[PDB]
Amino acid sequence: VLSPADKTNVKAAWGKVGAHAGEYGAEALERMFLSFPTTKTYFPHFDLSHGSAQVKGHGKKVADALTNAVAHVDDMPNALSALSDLHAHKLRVDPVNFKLLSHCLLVTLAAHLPAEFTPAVHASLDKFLASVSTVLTSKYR
Amino acid sequence: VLSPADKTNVKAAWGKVGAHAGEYGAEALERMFLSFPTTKTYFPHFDLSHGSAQVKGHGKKVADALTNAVAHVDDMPNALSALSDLHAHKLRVDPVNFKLLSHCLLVTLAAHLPAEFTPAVHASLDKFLASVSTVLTSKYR
Amino acid sequence: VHLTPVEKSAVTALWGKVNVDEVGGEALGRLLVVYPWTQRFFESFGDLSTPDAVMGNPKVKAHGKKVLGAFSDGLAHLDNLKGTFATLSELHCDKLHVDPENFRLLGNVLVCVLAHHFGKEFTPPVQAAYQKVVAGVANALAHKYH
Amino acid sequence: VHLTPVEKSAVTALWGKVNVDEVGGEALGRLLVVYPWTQRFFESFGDLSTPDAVMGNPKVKAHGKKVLGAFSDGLAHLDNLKGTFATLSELHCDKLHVDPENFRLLGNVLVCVLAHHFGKEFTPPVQAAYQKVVAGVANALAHKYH
Ligand code: HEM
Ligand code: HEM
Ligand code: HEM
Ligand code: HEM
Repeated sequence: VLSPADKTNVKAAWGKVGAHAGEYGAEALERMFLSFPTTKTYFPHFDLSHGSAQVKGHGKKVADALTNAVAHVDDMPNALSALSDLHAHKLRVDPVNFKLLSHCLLVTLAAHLPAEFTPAVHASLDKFLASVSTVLTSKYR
Repeated sequence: VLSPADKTNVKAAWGKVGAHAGEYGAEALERMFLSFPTTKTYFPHFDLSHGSAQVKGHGKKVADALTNAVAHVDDMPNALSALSDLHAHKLRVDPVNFKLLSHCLLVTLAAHLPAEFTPAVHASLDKFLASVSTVLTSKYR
Repeated sequence: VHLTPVEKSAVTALWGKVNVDEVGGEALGRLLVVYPWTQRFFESFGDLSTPDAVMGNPKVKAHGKKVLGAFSDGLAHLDNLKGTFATLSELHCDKLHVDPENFRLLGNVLVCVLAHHFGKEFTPPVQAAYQKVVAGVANALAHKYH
Repeated sequence: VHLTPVEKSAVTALWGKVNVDEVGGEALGRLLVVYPWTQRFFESFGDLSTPDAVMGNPKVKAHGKKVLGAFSDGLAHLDNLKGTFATLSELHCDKLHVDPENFRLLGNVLVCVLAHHFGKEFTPPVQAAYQKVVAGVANALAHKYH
């Protein structure tokens, strides 16, 4: 479970992310589509070429959802309600894929945050991403 | 999450297991060790031979915890608090292995409950074993 | 793939008593019921809202027969699973867009179904042989993904 | 796992810029901190109660350098991962009793360390190549388990 130390670590790092939320989200998606090609099976309607404005736009939306999660780190289930249902009953993304995006989000963060990506912040962030994914796959069945 | 029907299916299925709970517990463990050899790394001190008094003994303990979980299905976390601490702080079994044992338990019940293992019961039991695994992994980090 | 002659004889002997029609519908039906998100590819099948709807659905039974029929074809060519499933692998990726994880879920459901149908015949060692087969088939179907 | 000529080259080019001593300590230390249950194999390393205790632990560093020195040897022969790691695979199973899943956790932690270390140099294509390598090493190391 996210402890107070976890919550402050995530808040501080995301605070550093700041206005780069969108671009980091787009970068994470490109790293995911490249490193784990199977995740592409969920975006057959996307222009997935290098530099795609469609991937960029989506990256911003995924970024905004996470900023919102951080802002409601105390009650994520009620803040991520609509999205959980979306993924559970409309998108139906196999749960295994959330681990892949989370890994790619961590790598992107590590590549951009040299000062704040300490072992402890790394632990908090990983825990946070697992919780977000838990909230998003909570209504699958 | 566990719906009333789920709780009802689990109880019906498990009640039919009855006094055979120990034996099924041991069979699932044996099927696990053979199908997934990597699980044996946590039992280096065990006699893993077919018919081992030690596997029979451990199977009975696992079966008892499940029978107890079924009895307090509505309050599993509190009911399994101490077992959760044990795994989280002493045994430290990687989370992935819980899915392997759950699968083998399900295969064991299928092989022993021809009439009871319906698609609906199958789903309920899979959800039940998933909640149990989640409870037992709640305190890892 | 990597099966000891004893394991190969095992898988073979048991499969010869399998009626792919029955077990096919059973396996695909249970997949959709136990792991509901897998229904994302079968909206055209109609009502899959309840276990009874899924199990009695004619298209579900039909697709189950086909899938298990292809699986059966893989068992006759255990020496060349990748070669045998090459076409199907490209097809599931490029045309159907099926996340390979699904093949793994179906493999596990099938093992449960064989256990349920055969009872005591489905011994722990026979199951281990089938776990390798099911994993090998899933890997052969996921090999052309890109 | 299969590495294409570009992937293999991306992997070794960058590895040449890596300080195995430093990176070994970072990776193994962050492993024990991020996934606490891994500490079960290192109870004799001393205090590992906190991130700073883990990171500054000389035994952790000495061990990180050793696992990465072997990893480094495997990278020199990307086409022979299984053979290169066959003996260590038996060791980790028979003598050490280490669950192969830990090899995968360390793999992903390593990729994070390389990203943190190299920054923008750790591009998406370079990461994709490392992900294949890291999965290949874990598979080679788990290959002799029985
Ligand atoms: C870290 C968790 C994730 C977050 C925060 C997230 C967030 C979002 C958001 C904000 C949307 C848009 C919903 C709307 O229109 O209101 C969405 C759509 C979608 N997500 Fe997720 N998502 C996550 C993980 C995943 C994963 C792992 C995949 C699959 C690899 C995925 C696949 C999809 C797809 C297919 C769409 C539809 C995109 C489109 O058609 O425009 N998501 N997600
Ligand atoms: C279905 C979930 C599980 C349940 C209900 C469960 C139950 C138990 C119980 C009741 C015990 C005995 C505790 C005692 O001695 O007081 C125990 C011990 C243990 N469990 Fe778990 N466990 C679960 C899953 C697993 C899995 C997946 C593994 C690893 C493959 C595992 C490995 C162990 C080990 C190594 C011990 C110590 C046995 C010994 O040294 O004698 N458990 N577990
Ligand atoms: C042992 C694994 C499997 C085998 C051997 C297999 C085999 C087949 C075959 C032979 C076809 C027809 C191809 C054609 O001629 O167009 C097919 C179609 C299809 N399969 Fe797979 N399949 C497998 C697993 C899966 C799984 C797990 C799912 C998803 C949950 C899936 C979804 C589909 C879909 C969406 C179609 C198209 C059905 C239609 O045309 O109405 N398959 N599969
Ligand atoms: C990239 C994967 C890894 C490689 C290449 C590797 C390599 C090695 C090597 C070279 C040894 C020394 C063997 C000897 O003394 O002859 C060793 C020992 C050991 N490894 Fe691994 N290792 C890796 C990952 C792991 C992981 C993930 C863990 C567990 C979290 C682990 C736990 C151990 C332990 C407990 C020892 C014994 C250390 C001692 O003697 O005190 N290893 N490993």
